[PDB]
Amino acid sequence: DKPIYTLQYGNVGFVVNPKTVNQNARLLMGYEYFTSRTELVNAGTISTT
Amino acid sequence: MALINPQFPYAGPVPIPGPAPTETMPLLNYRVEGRIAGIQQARQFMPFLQGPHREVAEQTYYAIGTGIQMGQTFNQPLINTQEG
Repeated sequence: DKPIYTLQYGNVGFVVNPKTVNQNARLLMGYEYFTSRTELVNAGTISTT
Repeated sequence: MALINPQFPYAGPVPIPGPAPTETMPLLNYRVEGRIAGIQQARQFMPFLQGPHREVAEQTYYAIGTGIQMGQTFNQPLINTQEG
């Protein structure tokens, strides 16, 4: 309902505060987002002679 | 703004021993000519950049095209023979 879109890099973060950490401990993040780098002007047709 | 005592007045200051009069007169200190030494370099390898920065990042775009648009096989409606 409120997507994170934050215009600077580390402005919103996700926090885990662990209480017991083993040796090869890691967080496996998985994201899901919208992004847009391109614009999409209108296309071309054939018109066979 | 003192009040004069009329019963016990006093006079002006009398001479007293003095502090050897030339030893209260200073010399005028005699400056020689000077120079900011060395040949100065024209530029300096600065640790910070001298230009502006941006507070926020803005998303940039570039236009792309789509492709050659083809025809289609539509599912076509039935004939309006007064049922529709």
